[PDB]
Amino acid sequence: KALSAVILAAGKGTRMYSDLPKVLHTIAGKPMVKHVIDTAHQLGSENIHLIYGHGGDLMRTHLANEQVNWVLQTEQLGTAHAVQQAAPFFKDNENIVVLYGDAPLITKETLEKLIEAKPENGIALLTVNLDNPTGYGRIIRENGNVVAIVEQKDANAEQLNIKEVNTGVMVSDGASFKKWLARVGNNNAQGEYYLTDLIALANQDNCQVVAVQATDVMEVEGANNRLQLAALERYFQNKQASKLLLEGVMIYDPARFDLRGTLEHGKDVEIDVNVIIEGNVKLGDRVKIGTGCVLKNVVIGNDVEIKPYSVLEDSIVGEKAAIGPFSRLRPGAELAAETHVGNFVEIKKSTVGKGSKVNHLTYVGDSEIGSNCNIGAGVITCNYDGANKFKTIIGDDVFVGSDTQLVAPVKVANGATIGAGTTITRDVGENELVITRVAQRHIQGWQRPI
Amino acid sequence: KALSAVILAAGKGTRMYSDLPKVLHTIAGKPMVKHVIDTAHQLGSENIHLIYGHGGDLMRTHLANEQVNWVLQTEQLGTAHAVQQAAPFFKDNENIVVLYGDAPLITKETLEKLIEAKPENGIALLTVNLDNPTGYGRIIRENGNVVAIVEQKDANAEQLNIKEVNTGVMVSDGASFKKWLARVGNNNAQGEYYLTDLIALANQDNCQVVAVQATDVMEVEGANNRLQLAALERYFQNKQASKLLLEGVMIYDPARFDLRGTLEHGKDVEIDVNVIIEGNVKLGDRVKIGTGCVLKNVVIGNDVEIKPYSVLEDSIVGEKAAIGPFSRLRPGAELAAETHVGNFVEIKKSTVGKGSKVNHLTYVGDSEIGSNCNIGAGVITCNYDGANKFKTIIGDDVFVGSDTQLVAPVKVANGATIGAGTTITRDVGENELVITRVAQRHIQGWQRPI
Amino acid sequence: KALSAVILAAGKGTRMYSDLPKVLHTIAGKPMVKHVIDTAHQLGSENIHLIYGHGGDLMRTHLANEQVNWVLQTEQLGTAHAVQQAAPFFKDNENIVVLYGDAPLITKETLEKLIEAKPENGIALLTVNLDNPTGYGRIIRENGNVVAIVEQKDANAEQLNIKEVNTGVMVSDGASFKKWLARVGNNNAQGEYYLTDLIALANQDNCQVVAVQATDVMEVEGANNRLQLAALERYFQNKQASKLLLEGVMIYDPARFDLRGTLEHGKDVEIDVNVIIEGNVKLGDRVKIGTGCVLKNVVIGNDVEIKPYSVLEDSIVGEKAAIGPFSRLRPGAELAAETHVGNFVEIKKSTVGKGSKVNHLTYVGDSEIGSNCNIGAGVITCNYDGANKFKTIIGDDVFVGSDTQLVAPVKVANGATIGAGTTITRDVGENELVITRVAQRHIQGWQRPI
Ligand SMILES: COc1cc(C(=O)Nc2ccc(NC(=O)c3ccccn3)cc2)cc(-c2c[nH]c(=O)[nH]c2=O)c1
Ligand SMILES: COc1cc(C(=O)Nc2ccc(NC(=O)c3ccccn3)cc2)cc(-c2c[nH]c(=O)[nH]c2=O)c1
Ligand SMILES: COc1cc(C(=O)Nc2ccc(NC(=O)c3ccccn3)cc2)cc(-c2c[nH]c(=O)[nH]c2=O)c1
Ligand SMILES: [Mg+2]
Ligand SMILES: [Mg+2]
Repeated sequence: KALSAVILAAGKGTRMYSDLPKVLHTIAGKPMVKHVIDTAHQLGSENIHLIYGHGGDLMRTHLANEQVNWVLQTEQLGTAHAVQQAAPFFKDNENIVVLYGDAPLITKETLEKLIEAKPENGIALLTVNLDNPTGYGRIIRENGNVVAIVEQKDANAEQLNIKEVNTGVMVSDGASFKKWLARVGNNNAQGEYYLTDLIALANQDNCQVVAVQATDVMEVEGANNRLQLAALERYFQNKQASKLLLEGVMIYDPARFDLRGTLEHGKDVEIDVNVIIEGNVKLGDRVKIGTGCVLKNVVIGNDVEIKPYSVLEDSIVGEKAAIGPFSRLRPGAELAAETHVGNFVEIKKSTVGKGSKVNHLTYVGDSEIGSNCNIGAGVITCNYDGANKFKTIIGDDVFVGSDTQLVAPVKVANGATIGAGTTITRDVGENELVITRVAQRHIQGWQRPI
Repeated sequence: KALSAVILAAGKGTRMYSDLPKVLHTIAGKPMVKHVIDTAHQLGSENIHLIYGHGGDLMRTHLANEQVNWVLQTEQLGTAHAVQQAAPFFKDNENIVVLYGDAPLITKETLEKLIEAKPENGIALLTVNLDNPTGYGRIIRENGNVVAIVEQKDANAEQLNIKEVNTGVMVSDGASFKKWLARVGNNNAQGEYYLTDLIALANQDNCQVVAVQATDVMEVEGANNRLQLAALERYFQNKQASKLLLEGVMIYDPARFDLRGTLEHGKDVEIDVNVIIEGNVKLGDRVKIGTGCVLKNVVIGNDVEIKPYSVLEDSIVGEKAAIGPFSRLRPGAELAAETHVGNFVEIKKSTVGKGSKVNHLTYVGDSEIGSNCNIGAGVITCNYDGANKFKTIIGDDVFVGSDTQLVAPVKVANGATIGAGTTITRDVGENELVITRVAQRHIQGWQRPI
Repeated sequence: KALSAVILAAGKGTRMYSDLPKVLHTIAGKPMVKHVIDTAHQLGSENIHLIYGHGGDLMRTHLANEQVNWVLQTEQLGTAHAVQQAAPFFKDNENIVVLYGDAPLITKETLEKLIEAKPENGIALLTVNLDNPTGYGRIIRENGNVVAIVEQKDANAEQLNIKEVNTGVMVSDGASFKKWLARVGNNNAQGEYYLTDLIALANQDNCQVVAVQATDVMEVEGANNRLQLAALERYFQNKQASKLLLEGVMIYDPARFDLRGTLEHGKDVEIDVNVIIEGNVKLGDRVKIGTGCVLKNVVIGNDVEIKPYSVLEDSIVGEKAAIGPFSRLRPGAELAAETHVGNFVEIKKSTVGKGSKVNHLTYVGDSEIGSNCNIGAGVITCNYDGANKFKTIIGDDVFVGSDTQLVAPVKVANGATIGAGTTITRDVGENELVITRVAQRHIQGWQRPI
């Protein structure tokens, strides 16, 4: 049968001490709630009902593009009251999974096992074993089925030793949710309508409640502060790195590796310590990444070596190219195959042709460089004052001498040669040699003040 | 009643294999003994008696500014002999706390609980539970009070299983210290006068010895080598990062964060992995720090973003400024609000006015730059040979073309425009345009040697 | 008696998902098998028989210089079949130790204890205790001697609780290996000739099998995938850092330190977080290394400070020199005593004389710089097009003004002074002052387009 998801995300998150609502704080560069919405989407949810309240405006701006049904809960009357806000949109013959925006590491595989175990007209309750279950609702099984969730304050000596506890995550059909939520009361110390009470209501109706144990505790762990958030981040990062290592990526130290998006990789990829991968990154075969690199939204061809402390963003690098150390690729940098980018070099919105080298103390911006060019140390592409970034065009096999200024708009045709310390403001012809005529004063017997 | 502290710091620290005495090795950029002196100061100690011996000269130069009473112990005759060196300066009606220069993580909160529990004319002994208490003096309690500290070699089978052990940290009044220290003998295998013996002496006098358990084992842990020192450092760093995370600082990875001084922060501050904070650092609201940054004695206004691999020292940064990646702020760098400092840029002892940009491959030293200036790539402020760093003055709304040399002493007035590749040695007037007249040799049909 | 070693290294290593055979994947910059060959060499092995099969060509190219006897096993018929391939080369009266190319952390000290315990005409079997010994061959001792290795599938309830397990590492004389290997059968579920069977064969001959327990489990741990390889790497790195810390090296964080070769050090050396040491590195006394540095095949004299994010390779640095932050030393960089190399500076195959400073945005390549020179910001050594890296010679006490281009081949004699923004193509005489005569157009009342 069909499936829809409900995500609780109305929490203030007071203990984060932030202007952001609780669920917008990120895990691996992504808001906590976005992990949940994506997991719900990978399950095949027709609808994803997002229960929101605190920081409504911020939720809407940060999650504007999410395919969710925005359900405002004006008052936090309890988790059952929150689910009931979305209940008029539940299809009677569809399954509904209840998730929490601040417990983001819940897996598609655990939820699939939970949905699968759900008995007809009953509930599938997600449970977990804790070494210290103190404070949590103990799961009581009788004839294999969950008969009660016994709270810490109510449990007897024997029940206190039960390690299996309630996570709040559950699956039931829409009609059963509509029916039971209308029957939840708030007669307890907190005066709240608890979704927990649906287990007692199911048993009252002689409907079966089946327990499904989660793989890891960290999957159901919520973050109430930035310390807990950091623990979720380390667990998530270690999980991503282990999957990569088992896929054949040589990550020198999985404890000093960060993936904040997606990684597509070839075989024999080597990633040194303190590397950060952001957005959508694709590495070809035998790519080597040196210590301290940051790759954001990049495409790296086969056999590329990125030497230490290189920062690349919205760039493309061709096969056998050599980058770094200390290279900066800014958005629009397109390096063809067998290119060379060295230390203290900045490339921005420029194309660099096959075999070309830009190895030292250079700025290349809004330029087109052909194949087999030699861009000398200290070369800078610049503009006139009041200009609107006008473009530098360099053809094939051009030599640009050290410390030359290329003043855009300007073209340098194939095979041209530019001498060191030149100011290029006018177009250079095919095979034109341009050298600066220097005037110098020479004074003999100049005794230095030493 | 009043309080004074005694700190034992006469140890050679042979196993550190250093020319430094034991207590001068640092934890979080601060000598071990300095943590103890600061803790003693935060308690409200009138006097802090520093027992020193080994590396006396080095102790005096490294701790010249400390408000302590320098007490030389010429021979290490034991911990009781060391305390007795300071005993003539103990006030009879003041409390005395005994601390160790090589056990630096002892907290003010633990010591406050220790002082509070001290019975009149008695001792408050600091204790700790160990999973493996092997080698340590077992605490024997009878009617709630400490009757003996039983050494490993003397303990019976039942006593060997006692997990509560002696830390050496204790509080008593000055008159009781004077009285008991004069009664300590050295009749034992080591021939030393042990401060431990004061517990047996207190009981002999029918004075009460009360045990106070420490929060963590690491608080009372001593460092005898650099491996143990490193373990204290990791524990201390993790403790600082957790406090920050609970205060609302987003530290991406607390295991890759280092605070070596003090941090003052606003709300919604984000600190990426491998960031080092040194000296006195103040961050405004929503400051973002990219991976690999080093901030030493800096003030950062609200909404500043520091991009990866930026190194800042003795600098001030105004609100909404953008720094890095690969920026270097040296002492005296003052960036006004909404400024821009980019890759491979070095700023030293210079002021940079509101909205001004210095985005590439530039050195700015001993300069004053006004508001809304554009400092082109490759611009360098320099001096003549034999000069004494003479100062560059740039007014408001100045354009400085790429690869220009500003030869100090020199002034460039408001609205001036300097063309690329210029050598400025003479003052530039308000709205003066200065461009280089270039001479070039152009040779057609120059076939490159390829 | 004499000793020879046999190393099993014929494995495909399918779960690494690599084009490399299993044993060539590195630990601390060295192939797994190379650690084993080096350990075997430090024991005093006359011969090291390398059993190889999978990726034969790659094994031979990567280990071309190893003093081993290359033994091809065309089919993996079992570990006993592999050892038997080398058995015709075993001396009857020499000891033979059996090692595994994919279990690289085995120590010389453990193997020495194993050889020592070997009874005449018997076997010394290396064993280890596991908390969970599930799947491993349980060691059965009777009268102190190993009577059987009981496999998981065969063990009774009582035997399943035995924590002591077989590692596969063993020592026996050559004649006993020849005799027993010829008697190993393949009658088991896998149809393989197991070296394990030699224990049962030894007992059949009334020869004694003595168990020797390894120091750590990690010493005998094999790597079947890159995740396991990463765990071996972390254990190895932590082991190297602890030895260094106990030797007196101040490593700020041993969890963020990497040694991939050898380190020779003086006293009071300080190494900050995220430092990588590669090849053969020698540090003098009181060397300080800032965060993020990479030192490969370097020699660093006493009292040198390397400031953050500096990358050095095949270089020599004299005493009291100051390097970084953001410095790049490329192969052949030789810095004399009391030199200064600053941010965004690249030195390649050049000598830099005593007291000389190269502090900003500079490239120095194929140069000889004398003593007490001042190399201004933006200075670049370059060549003509079609040149073959021709060399720049700078004498003593030379001032080179900011943004000067030194066009090789060229000499600048003692005491010469070069003004800022100069192009040097011709030799400069002793005490010659060379300054650029500039031509400039000055336009008054130039209103900027703002
Ligand atoms: C952040 O938005 C919300 C979150 C939650 C919530 O209860 N989240 C949550 C649930 C369970 C766990 N689980 C664990 O941490 C756990 C469980 C078992 C073992 C170990 N750990 C964590 C977070 C409830 C409401 C919400 C409440 N009340 C209302 O009225 N409206 C709402 O939206 C809102
Ligand atoms: C470094 O200067 C000194 C230090 C100490 C000293 O004993 N320090 C110390 C004391 C206790 C601990 N505690 C633990 O490590 C511990 C305790 C319980 C559980 C776990 N860990 C550590 C260091 C004693 C003298 C000194 C000695 N003798 C003299 O004659 N003069 C002196 O100054 C000098
Ligand atoms: C990689 O090359 C090989 C390796 C091995 C091999 O068996 N290696 C190995 C042996 C023991 C362990 N030990 C553990 O992991 C361990 C043990 C006890 C406790 C904990 N861990 C690890 C690796 C065998 C052959 C090889 C096999 N068969 C053939 O026919 N030819 C060969 O070369 C080849
Ligand atoms: Mg320049
Ligand atoms: Mg120039």
